[PDB]
Amino acid sequence: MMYVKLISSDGHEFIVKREHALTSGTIKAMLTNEVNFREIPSHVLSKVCMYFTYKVRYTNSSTEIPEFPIAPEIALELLMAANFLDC
Amino acid sequence: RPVLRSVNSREPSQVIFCNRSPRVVLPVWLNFDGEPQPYPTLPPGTGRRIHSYRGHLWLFRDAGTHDGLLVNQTELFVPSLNVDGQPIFANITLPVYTLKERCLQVVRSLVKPENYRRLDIVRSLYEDLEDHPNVQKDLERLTQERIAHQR
Amino acid sequence: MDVFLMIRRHKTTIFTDAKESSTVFELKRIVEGILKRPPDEQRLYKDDQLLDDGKTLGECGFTSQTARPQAPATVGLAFRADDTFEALCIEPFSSPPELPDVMK
Amino acid sequence: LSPNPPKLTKQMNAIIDTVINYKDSSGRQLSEVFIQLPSRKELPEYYELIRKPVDFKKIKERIRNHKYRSLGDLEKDVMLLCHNAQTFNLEGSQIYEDSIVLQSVFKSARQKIAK
Ligand SMILES: Cc1ncsc1-c1ccc([C@H](CCCN2CCC(c3ccc4c(c3)n(C3CCCC3)c3nc(=O)c5c(Br)cccc5n43)CC2)NC(=O)[C@@H]2C[C@@H](O)CN2C(=O)[C@@H](NC(=O)C2(F)CC2)C(C)(C)C)cc1
Repeated sequence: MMYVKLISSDGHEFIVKREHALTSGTIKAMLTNEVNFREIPSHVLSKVCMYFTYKVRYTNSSTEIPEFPIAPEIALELLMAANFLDC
Repeated sequence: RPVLRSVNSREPSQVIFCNRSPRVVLPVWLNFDGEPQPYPTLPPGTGRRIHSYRGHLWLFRDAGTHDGLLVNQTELFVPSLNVDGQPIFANITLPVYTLKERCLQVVRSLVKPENYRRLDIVRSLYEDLEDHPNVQKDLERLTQERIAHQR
Repeated sequence: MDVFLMIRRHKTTIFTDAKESSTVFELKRIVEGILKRPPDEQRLYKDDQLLDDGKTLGECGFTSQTARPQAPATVGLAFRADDTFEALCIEPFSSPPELPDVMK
Repeated sequence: LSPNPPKLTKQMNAIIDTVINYKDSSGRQLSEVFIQLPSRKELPEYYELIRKPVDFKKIKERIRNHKYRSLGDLEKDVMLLCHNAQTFNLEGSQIYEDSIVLQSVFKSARQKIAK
């Protein structure tokens, strides 16, 4: 029931469970319950938050694992974000 | 001589290779010298009864990209004894990849390897894209993990 | 089974999950624990259709096939200013750049 | 190389065709595993224990190229194939029991040709 707030470069606020946000080693290091991302835009940060949910829901579970989808137009910025966030 | 190899047994083993992943699966048998031998592929969401032997070693990959897949929640599969007309199940599934590895997969599928250097990304990510999923490098790591585990 | 959602109002997005059998009011109680506004001061929308407190998330059209962890379904949220309800406003996210030549 | 009389080749192919096509009561073709030997690259221990390896593909190849000069020479190689099957594999294994039946099928098929 503990939540954290992740802010995108354009000012979007993403409220996610603290457990889910700890998926990122960088966020885990920075944590406090708020982190601002000066170089991650909302369209990438929302996708990163979808990954945190996906990882936590399916890590060590037998309820068939689906593919994590990535549209071609977001792939490059999402790769840059994944590398910076360490997840 | 290589630790990861099939046992030269003669007791047959009927196994069901069940592909519960969205990928086209390449089954890979490690021969008696631990060399990986590719076998016929498995379409997504299908099961096939195959003839193998006790102590034989298998791993499973994406037939197109060689991305590593899981079998019974792990990396290697070994058929056991058929307990009174009962085929063994090798449950092939999609791992939960890291967001970084999943992104590298998607960028590799979209860009030719000769063009990786033309992408506007940091220097270290070019090396990451070029470090393609490889069965031999994964066998080198699994051999090192076994050497550590038993110490 | 579980439904995975994005509760959206202005530039705020809450990632939460709930049971398909749970109600619209139980979801307003989750919003109360985070945004500190009681359920009576909230209106919830699937696209632009207002949702009833006693209706389940399943009955609203949020199911495990349409509300997945990797692709959550959006729930619009509007609050009550004084005694009148504000018009539903969800600010969009940014747009990705144009696809590079080598990716096309 | 010297060509065999057509009647002897006709007999040799009829005997081996009976052996190769033979099916059990469950419809299973018993010669299947015996058609091709596994390569020495994939199973070298077979070639270490079996001094003179032979499979049915080689026997058909020996009839066609007139290597066997009599029905006794064909029988010698079929009995060698079955003897090798019984040497490499253990008693009770399906392959060991399949080789004995094919051996008996060869002998009845040959006795049919003898009238
Ligand atoms: C469809 C699909 N979709 C996704 S994956 C897939 C799929 C497709 C095809 C298959 C085939 C399926 C065919 C299996 N079959 C291969 C040939 C083998 C063979 C063939 C001829 C033999 C013989 C054994 N043996 C014996 C029986 C056991 C020991 C050797 C024997 N003894 C004789 O004496 C003999 C003679 Br007189 C004449 C001619 C042949 C003879 N043969 C029997 C099993 N299966 C295999 O290839 C399996 C898998 C892996 O475990 C290795 N493997 C083997 O069979 C190995 N064999 C052995 O280790 C041993 F034989 C005990 C020593 C090798 C060395 C041949 C590679 C499976 C999955």
